[PDB]
Amino acid sequence: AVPSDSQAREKLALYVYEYLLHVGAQKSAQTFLSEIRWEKNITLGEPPGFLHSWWCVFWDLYCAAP
Amino acid sequence: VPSDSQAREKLALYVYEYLLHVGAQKSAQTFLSEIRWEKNITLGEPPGFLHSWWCVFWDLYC
Amino acid sequence: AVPSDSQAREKLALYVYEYLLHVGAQKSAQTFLSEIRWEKNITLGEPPGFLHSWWCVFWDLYCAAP
Amino acid sequence: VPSDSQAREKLALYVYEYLLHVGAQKSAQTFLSEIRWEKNITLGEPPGFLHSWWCVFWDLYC
Repeated sequence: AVPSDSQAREKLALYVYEYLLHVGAQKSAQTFLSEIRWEKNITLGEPPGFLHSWWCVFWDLYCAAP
Repeated sequence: VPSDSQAREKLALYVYEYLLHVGAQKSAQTFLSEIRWEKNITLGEPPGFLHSWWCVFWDLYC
Repeated sequence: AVPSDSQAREKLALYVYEYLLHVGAQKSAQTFLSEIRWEKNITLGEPPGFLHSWWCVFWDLYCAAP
Repeated sequence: VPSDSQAREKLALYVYEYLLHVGAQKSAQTFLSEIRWEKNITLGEPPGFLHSWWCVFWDLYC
């Protein structure tokens, strides 16, 4: 009843929306906001977007191994 | 190490999964069309790889 | 001449200091601040500390593989 | 997956490395004494594993 990861989920949606726009999937991005009933501001940062930047590092660490 | 190409492809795959699991199928299907995804589409259990790892990292930096 | 990762390095030092205190290495923590000529505030959060928390996740991802 | 024990031990090892590379040898040596580190001590090139990965992640969340 009291979300834990609320901020994280909101932000993931924001940054997925940004990602979709940035990869040229505008219709997908628009439909995404509709489907999830987005009610917040959309403030997009300087590209590259957060998700792509994050993914670059994440994927590097995921592929790395001891 | 991982190639830029591989990283990009995997991100698209995992975003597709995310969109399905968050309940945005129309968006997910449109996404594959807009990026001209031709390869095999597979996914796993909800909410998905991206969601799972995103949230654990987000929590740290809060 | 114009640092890039300045904040990151400052914060790493802060959180290493916290880690050292938390693992019972008080003398190490004290000597650390002396050796690096620390001139900033020391504001410690609720334990567990940031570095241990971060490491838990980082190490999980490092050990994971495709 | 990785055990809590393994994670803790590796963190200590990499903090030791960090302390050496940042120029805090007295702190590093004291650290090993305070945690009663008995095992093999090894390290690599500066600034070290912890520094390297810390900074790349920190930059993301800035």
